Amino acid sequence: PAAADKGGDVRNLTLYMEKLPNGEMGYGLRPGEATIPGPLIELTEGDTMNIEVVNNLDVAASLHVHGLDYDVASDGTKMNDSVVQPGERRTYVWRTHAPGKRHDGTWEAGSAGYWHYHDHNVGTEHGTGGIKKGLYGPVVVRRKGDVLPDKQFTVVFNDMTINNRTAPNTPMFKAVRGERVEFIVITHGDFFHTFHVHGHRWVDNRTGILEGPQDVSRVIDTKTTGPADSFGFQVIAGERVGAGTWMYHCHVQSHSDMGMSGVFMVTEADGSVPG
Amino acid sequence: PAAADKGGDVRNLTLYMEKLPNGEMGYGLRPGEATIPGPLIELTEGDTMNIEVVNNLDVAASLHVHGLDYDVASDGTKMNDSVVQPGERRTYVWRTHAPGKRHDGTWEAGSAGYWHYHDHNVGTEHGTGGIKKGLYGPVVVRRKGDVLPDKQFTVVFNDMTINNRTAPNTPMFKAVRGERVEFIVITHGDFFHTFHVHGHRWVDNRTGILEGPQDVSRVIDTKTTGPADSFGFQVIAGERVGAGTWMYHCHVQSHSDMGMSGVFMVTEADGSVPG
Amino acid sequence: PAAADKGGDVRNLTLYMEKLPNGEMGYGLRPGEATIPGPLIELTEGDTMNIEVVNNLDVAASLHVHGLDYDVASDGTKMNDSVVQPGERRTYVWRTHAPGKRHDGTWEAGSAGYWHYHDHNVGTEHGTGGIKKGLYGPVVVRRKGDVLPDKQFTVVFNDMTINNRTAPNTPMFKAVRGERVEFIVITHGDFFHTFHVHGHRWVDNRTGILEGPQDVSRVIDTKTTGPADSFGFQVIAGERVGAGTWMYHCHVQSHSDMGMSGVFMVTEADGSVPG
Ligand SMILES: [Cu+2]
Ligand SMILES: [Cu+2]
Ligand SMILES: [Cu+2]
Ligand SMILES: [Cu+2]
Ligand SMILES: [Cu+2]
Ligand SMILES: [Cu+2]
Ligand SMILES: [Cu+2]
Ligand SMILES: [Cu+2]
Ligand SMILES: [Cu+2]
Repeated sequence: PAAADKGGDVRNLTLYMEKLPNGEMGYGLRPGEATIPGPLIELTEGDTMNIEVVNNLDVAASLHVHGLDYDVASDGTKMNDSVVQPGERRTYVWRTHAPGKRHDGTWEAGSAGYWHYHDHNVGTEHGTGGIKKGLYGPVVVRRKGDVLPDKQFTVVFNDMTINNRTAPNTPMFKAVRGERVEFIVITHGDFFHTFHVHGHRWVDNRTGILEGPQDVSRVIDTKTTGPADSFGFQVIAGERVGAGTWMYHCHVQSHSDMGMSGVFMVTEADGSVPG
Repeated sequence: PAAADKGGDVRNLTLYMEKLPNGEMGYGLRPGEATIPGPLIELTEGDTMNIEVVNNLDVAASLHVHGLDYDVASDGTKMNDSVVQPGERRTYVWRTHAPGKRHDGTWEAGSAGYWHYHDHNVGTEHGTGGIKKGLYGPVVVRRKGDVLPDKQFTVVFNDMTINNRTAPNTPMFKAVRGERVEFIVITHGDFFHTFHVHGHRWVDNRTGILEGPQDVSRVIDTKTTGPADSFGFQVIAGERVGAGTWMYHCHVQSHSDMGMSGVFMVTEADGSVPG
Repeated sequence: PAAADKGGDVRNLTLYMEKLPNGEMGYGLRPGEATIPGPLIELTEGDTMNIEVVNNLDVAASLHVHGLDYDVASDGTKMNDSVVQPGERRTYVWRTHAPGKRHDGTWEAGSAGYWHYHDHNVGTEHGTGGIKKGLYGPVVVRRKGDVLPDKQFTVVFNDMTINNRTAPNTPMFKAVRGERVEFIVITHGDFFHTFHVHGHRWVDNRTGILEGPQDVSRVIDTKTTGPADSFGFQVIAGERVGAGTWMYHCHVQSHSDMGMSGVFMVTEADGSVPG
């Protein structure tokens, strides 16, 4: 299995905050290529990201990240003077660290995990407006040695939507049976959800993956998730269960009845799927 | 104490889906013996369950399970043609597995845990009407060597009820001080709850029991649980606290004031209780 | 840093239940010195607390505790005849224990953790009115050898407030960069929240501190919390991120927009802060 090498690179990135059709807003890697969710930023403990943010919106907006090391200047809040005016640009710096023992003999936990970034200034000083309209994206921080996936899918429960869509227009994630698949699950907005995926399960720990025989973590297939929670996991697609149309949905009954569901399509190597 | 043996047996079961008084629906081991919750199904990692489901309801209904290994033909969904017409029957198959190393050296987590089954077709294609009316039940999968209880009690928070009842008609669970009692807690429907039991506590891990001196798990007596969450634990009834009428309830205040509570009655050997 | 000694001491405390301005109620260490939250109670596994409760309210009221060992006489409920009439007093006893093996070879988990106490009789038999008006407070139980903090901050999400207040009147917690600070987070009432603090993160286990290399727990900066949930953690203030005005808030967007936020102000040694 492919595994993450040691971290420690300084990386540069540019994000464009752009208007999208029908009043939505998105981050993109190039102008006119903004998506909801925004691009996935992946790094390894020790890496630094210098992210230039270009605001092509009509109102001041920002970039706030969960979990990583940043100083108040990269807070993403008006309060700490960390927002971007229309037509301007600003650099936000994200640092990360490996686990280590402090001089006092206590353990500092590393940066690795499933995280996210989003706007903190549109609509309100908590970014309620920007989050609603699509300004959110995933961040994966690896630890050295972490197993890497073949595919990555991001599910954002944004109020009563999946990635701002409802069924049947929610994303379908396709993989081949046996592929290692990574899910990143983020919740935003005003409501609490339960993420459930048919035919698959994962370990309720940092990686979603059993670490070894002394791992006492619950194995689950449903997880409560509320605004700005983030978690992730990896499955072998179709393991023990075969190819097929596997629903992923919020299991709150009114929510799934109102369209908070989508398809995880696990196919055979030739692309066929039962049904 | 009694501990679960090595699994790997093929077991057969028949469930009947039956109308109950006042528009309710339950699963039963025999016609006319349907209960809410349905019968507890217990197996050990490696065991296979072949479950014949007889539908004596007036609408098509199904059986969907969390956590266990099943193919799309036992998905319990109309989408994968996995439902039972009124007056017909259909066999669903649940497989389970123990933990193990894959070829690529990674670890597959075992099936063991606190799980559940429910309808996925009555009312809506997510089972909203069937779940509402009582079509749900607990599943327990053991790992070999897991400690076994003397009693098992199932608590389902279904919307604003416990097992479709409200106080004072919610179930009283009875045990003698010192007995090993196992609780299985499932939530269904539209709302989020906090399960709490007076005078007792457990470990927030797979078994609810401390695995050993290495186990870093939180020790809790309250837990958030949302639609289709399932967990469970064992306590020694009355340990360190004595016999008594020990409340269990949802700790959301409006919910407890509206009848979401019941009694865990821990008696002396002679059946007496303080008060 | 400082580490907790072994427990096994018997401690005595008096709490006064007192009317507060504008219809609020609080627990206090002296008459006229009640606070919301009530005073923090800290002990070590094996310690016993004898708490004399003086009810100076106009209605019968009580003391109910999570997590610790108590018999039904200290249950705090009317049903177990465990309340205090106006103008009277009553002693509640809390015991605790260390982990250990029972005779049957199973592990009994210890009492250590982040816990809380509240009224269980004012307004309703579940203390709904007493909890609403301010009758709650934190409890910290240590394990022998636990790292001890320099400061303790208690955040109680009580319905749509923090310690019964909204911004700008929510508590400001101050510490110097490098100081070891402890947060205790408790939710009460009718709603679910997600606690988030900018610039800081912790380990989702008993202590909030990484135990060592084998600790598989999710490292997080956001956590769902519902009524009577309690957790806690320690951080090194400003670690990797510097001094600053670091927001803590519920991340439910309407809740934060409606005042569920406050300031964690990390200063330099001389009291200065950026901004
Ligand atoms: Cu914020
Ligand atoms: Cu939902
Ligand atoms: Cu955020
Ligand atoms: Cu489903
Ligand atoms: Cu509830
Ligand atoms: Cu389900
Ligand atoms: Cu209670
Ligand atoms: Cu909130
Ligand atoms: Cu309580």
